[PDB]
Amino acid sequence: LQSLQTYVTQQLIRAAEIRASANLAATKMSECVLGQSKRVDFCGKGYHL
Amino acid sequence: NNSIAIPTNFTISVTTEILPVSMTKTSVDCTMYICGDSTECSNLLLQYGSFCTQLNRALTGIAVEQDKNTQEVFAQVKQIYKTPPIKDFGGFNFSQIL
Amino acid sequence: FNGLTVLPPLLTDEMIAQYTSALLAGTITSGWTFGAGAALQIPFAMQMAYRFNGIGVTQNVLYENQKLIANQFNSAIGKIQDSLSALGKLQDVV
Amino acid sequence: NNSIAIPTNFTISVTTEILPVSMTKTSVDCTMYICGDSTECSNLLLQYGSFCTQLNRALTGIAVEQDKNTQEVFAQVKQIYKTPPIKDFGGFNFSQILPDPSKPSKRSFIEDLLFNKVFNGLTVLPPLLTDEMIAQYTSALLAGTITSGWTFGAGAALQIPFAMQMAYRFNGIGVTQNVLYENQKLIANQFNSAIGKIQDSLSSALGKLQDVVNQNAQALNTLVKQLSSNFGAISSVLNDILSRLDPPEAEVQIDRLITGRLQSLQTYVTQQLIRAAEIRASANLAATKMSECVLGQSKRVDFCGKGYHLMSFPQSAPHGVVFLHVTYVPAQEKNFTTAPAICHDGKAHFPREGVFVSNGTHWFVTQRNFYEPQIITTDNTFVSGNCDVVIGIVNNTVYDPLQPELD
Amino acid sequence: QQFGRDIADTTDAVRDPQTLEILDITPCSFGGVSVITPGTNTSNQVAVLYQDVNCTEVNVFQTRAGCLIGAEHVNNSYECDIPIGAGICASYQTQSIIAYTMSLGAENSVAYS
Ligand SMILES: *[C@@H]1O[C@H](CO)[C@@H](O[C@@H]2O[C@H](CO)[C@@H](O)[C@H](O)[C@H]2NC(C)=O)[C@H](O)[C@H]1NC(C)=O
Ligand SMILES: *[C@@H]1O[C@H](CO)[C@@H](O[C@@H]2O[C@H](CO)[C@@H](O)[C@H](O)[C@H]2NC(C)=O)[C@H](O)[C@H]1NC(C)=O
Ligand SMILES: *[C@@H]1O[C@H](CO)[C@@H](O[C@@H]2O[C@H](CO)[C@@H](O)[C@H](O)[C@H]2NC(C)=O)[C@H](O)[C@H]1NC(C)=O
Ligand SMILES: *[C@@H]1O[C@H](CO)[C@@H](O[C@@H]2O[C@H](CO)[C@@H](O)[C@H](O)[C@H]2NC(C)=O)[C@H](O)[C@H]1NC(C)=O
Ligand SMILES: *[C@@H]1O[C@H](CO)[C@@H](O[C@@H]2O[C@H](CO)[C@@H](O)[C@H](O)[C@H]2NC(C)=O)[C@H](O)[C@H]1NC(C)=O
Ligand SMILES: *[C@@H]1O[C@H](CO)[C@@H](O[C@@H]2O[C@H](CO)[C@@H](O)[C@H](O)[C@H]2NC(C)=O)[C@H](O)[C@H]1NC(C)=O
Ligand SMILES: *[C@@H]1O[C@H](CO)[C@@H](O[C@@H]2O[C@H](CO)[C@@H](O)[C@H](O)[C@H]2NC(C)=O)[C@H](O)[C@H]1NC(C)=O
Ligand SMILES: *[C@@H]1O[C@H](CO)[C@@H](O)[C@H](O)[C@H]1NC(C)=O
Ligand SMILES: *[C@@H]1O[C@H](CO)[C@@H](O)[C@H](O)[C@H]1NC(C)=O
Ligand SMILES: *[C@@H]1O[C@H](CO)[C@@H](O)[C@H](O)[C@H]1NC(C)=O
Ligand SMILES: *[C@@H]1O[C@H](CO)[C@@H](O)[C@H](O)[C@H]1NC(C)=O
Repeated sequence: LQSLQTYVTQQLIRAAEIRASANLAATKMSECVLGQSKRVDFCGKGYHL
Repeated sequence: NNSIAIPTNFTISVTTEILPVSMTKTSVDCTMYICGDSTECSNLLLQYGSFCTQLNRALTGIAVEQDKNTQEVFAQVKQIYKTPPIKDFGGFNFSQIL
Repeated sequence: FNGLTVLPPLLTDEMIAQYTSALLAGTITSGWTFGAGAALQIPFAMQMAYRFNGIGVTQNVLYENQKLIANQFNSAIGKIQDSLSALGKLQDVV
Repeated sequence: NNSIAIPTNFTISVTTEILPVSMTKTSVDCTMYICGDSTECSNLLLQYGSFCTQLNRALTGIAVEQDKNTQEVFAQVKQIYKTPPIKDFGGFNFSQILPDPSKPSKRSFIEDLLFNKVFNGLTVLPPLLTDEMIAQYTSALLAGTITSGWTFGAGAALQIPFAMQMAYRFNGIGVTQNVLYENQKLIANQFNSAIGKIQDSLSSALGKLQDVVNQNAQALNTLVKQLSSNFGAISSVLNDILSRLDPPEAEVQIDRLITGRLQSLQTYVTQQLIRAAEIRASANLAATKMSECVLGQSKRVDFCGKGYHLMSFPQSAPHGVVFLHVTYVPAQEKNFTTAPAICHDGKAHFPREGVFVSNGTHWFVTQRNFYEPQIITTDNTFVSGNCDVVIGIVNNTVYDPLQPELD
Repeated sequence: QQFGRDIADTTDAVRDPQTLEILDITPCSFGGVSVITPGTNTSNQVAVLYQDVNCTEVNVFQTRAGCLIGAEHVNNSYECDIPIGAGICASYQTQSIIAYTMSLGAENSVAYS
């Protein structure tokens, strides 16, 4: 039971990080692909096309 | 205090950025893992309350948000647009990503 | 395994690729208008003129360096395959 | 190669976004939970060191974080602004969202709908800011954004007529002021219609906020219900074991209950820590959205709603915010023929701010987002080079204003 | 029906066997005890509140957070110093501990026309 509980806790902690990454990716898809971003270094290095 | 430098040319550069969006949706049955389908072990385990229900619920929530991540990243278009057969794009050649 | 199962993802790789294709086609054809409403077509050269105007460069630069810019873009796209033919951030997850 | 689509009309659409900002503050007591008025259990519990200062510390940290979330999201305005008694906003009607002092807690219609739409060692600490204070924060934010525009976020509030503010916003999107001023009544009418339609849709949904409440409640119920579990002992109750067995022999049987309850409490605290991390991320997003969509416009696409952002209004919810994003959605497009440049007298011309279009015979210059044909003159056009390098050049005439009037 | 219990199987209502009358069950007040200190560097005059305890069963002030003893409620309003709850918080202003409702800020009526 303790082994299973440890596994589930690390799974929750990893899922939080993956959700942060997915939220960033959705932001990038909205802002760099559906438009042109003035934010520097957000959509690559140099002025974004 | 009176020097400026103006570029006279430019370069078009392409870079790659890689981001994860989802994991594998793995589920574990607490009763079968803890006891391995023996009746007396199951009877002794069910004295422990609802640990197994809690673990199952946590894993289910993980899987549901795993689906939600992909859905929110990729479903940002209503229609399904199509490229016209003619590829007149002013000289730009998108044949490697289309 | 011992009571362990892995569920299939709701969206097949096929439909994810289809979303990516739809986004690519919308960007190439309609510019950025398709994210704010209906897709409105525009020739690609004029859309690049808009985008040069967006970074503080007059649009004539594109129209008089179109051939050079297209060649640079094609070469830079070609270099990506070589740089790929890396993904450690994805492999670490699995 | 030579076809463009340009909108001729537009629609103002208001869309809502709900976003959790906090969760209920709770505390537990080890002595009352594990033992519950039993000296022998308390004597045995100290054998485990300080496993019960840490749980209280973790829960206290969660509670203080919960207060800071609301403080950051809402208390972003230094003063409390008031709307004037007389409300002439150029035809716009904010009576649905503006707070009214005729009911309870000075709430608004939509806030009222939005609020209607949703023991043994345990305590639920009250939140620091009551609903009335959050209500007057939101009312101050609306009053500031209605009277001053975005100037009250950058310093002292500077009053400006509402129509002129909306013209500023249109200019920010990329549409000239005359588009606002020539059809102000239509814009006000469809804004009012949309803000009534959101009311209707809400009257008949708010699941993101309910999920947090449900999940916290079920976690607490599991924690309570875990008290009646035997954990491999004689019985669940601590009296039925002390009052029926020899304490030297019932000492071993107490330890099972202590260990089980300690595990249950630890699991509860760990889940609460993870959930608090998630709720804090959501609150940070809400604070950013407030500062960027309410205290100004946003050029970021799909950040303050679908479409071209104009302005936003916050509304207090039971444990969150509700943003009413109003956006400019172009519609009724028709397709013309374009050209990158105009060659006149062997000289290349480019549009100063628009694009060259043609209805078949004549050529015009229109702005990119709204159809407004103009005669191609030297005032809205600049010259660079000669018409032999640009591909797609067409031929026509460019009008110089001085020549016709001089002679 | 002898006795009644709600959710969490808490026996909350019983009928006496003599009169056949139905009654209520309510646990007597339990809660925490928290001190409100202005810091030993400044003074030693502390205050105490008892969370969600009616203080008829404990100079004295009653709040939604509990009953606070040792500080005098002032009907003035200041900026928050030591948070307590329910919009009420305490400070150390002249010489003694005072408790008041929070001030959100100054009022402005912007000259809109
Ligand atoms: C600006 O840079 C481009 C390349 O980035 C230069 O184009 C090269 O010019 C040389 C000599 O004229 C040729 O040998 C190369 O083949 C050209 N490269 C490409 C990709 O066409 C260009 O000369 C530079 N200067 C100006 C004024 O454009
Ligand atoms: C876009 O690029 C691709 C590859 O870089 C071009 O495909 C090549 O086309 C030539 C003929 O022009 C063939 O001889 C090659 O075998 C093709 N290579 C492939 C398919 O890998 C393609 O022609 C380019 N697009 C245009 C319009 O020229
Ligand atoms: C732009 O759209 C608005 C409404 O979306 C049009 O106004 C409508 O006009 C018709 C006929 O004149 C009326 O029956 C409707 O009641 C109007 N609607 C509203 C909301 O006022 C307007 O005519 C359109 N403009 C153009 C140029 O087509
Ligand atoms: C602004 O809108 C509100 C509600 O949409 C208007 O108040 C209602 O208007 C209707 C239609 O005339 C009346 O039947 C109701 O009695 C009004 N009061 C309510 C619903 O409480 C309000 O009149 C509008 N503002 C102006 C200046 O007309
Ligand atoms: C954009 O303008 C073009 C210009 O003709 C339109 O193209 C034709 O439109 C008719 C009208 O229904 C269709 O029947 C044809 O199939 C279209 N294509 C041709 C003739 O090749 C196009 O429909 C316009 N699109 C919009 C959305 O207005
Ligand atoms: C394209 O638009 C122009 C706008 O000037 C049209 O030119 C005028 O159209 C009106 C409409 O009846 C005529 O009365 C004028 O005599 C036209 N010329 C001028 C100088 O005003 C033109 O007809 C339109 N073309 C099409 C195919 O609709
Ligand atoms: C735009 O105008 C120029 C100037 O008239 C055109 O160039 C002429 O083209 C004709 C047709 O071949 C020749 O007979 C003339 O000798 C050319 N003159 C010059 C000065 O170049 C040009 O063809 C026109 N472009 C279009 C697309 O009509
Ligand atoms: C676009 O395609 C048409 C199709 O014949 C062609 O006539 C035209 O020249 C092309 N545009 C450019 C800029 O070459
Ligand atoms: C601490 O005490 C010193 C000496 O009385 C005083 O000057 C200082 O202001 C105090 N710090 C506080 C009250 O934060
Ligand atoms: C507290 O007790 C008093 C006296 O028993 C009673 O009048 C009052 O309603 C109770 N509750 C509050 C909030 O004062
Ligand atoms: C404060 O003023 C209000 C005014 O209505 C009054 O009701 C209240 O009793 C006063 N309290 C004190 C402590 O002066």
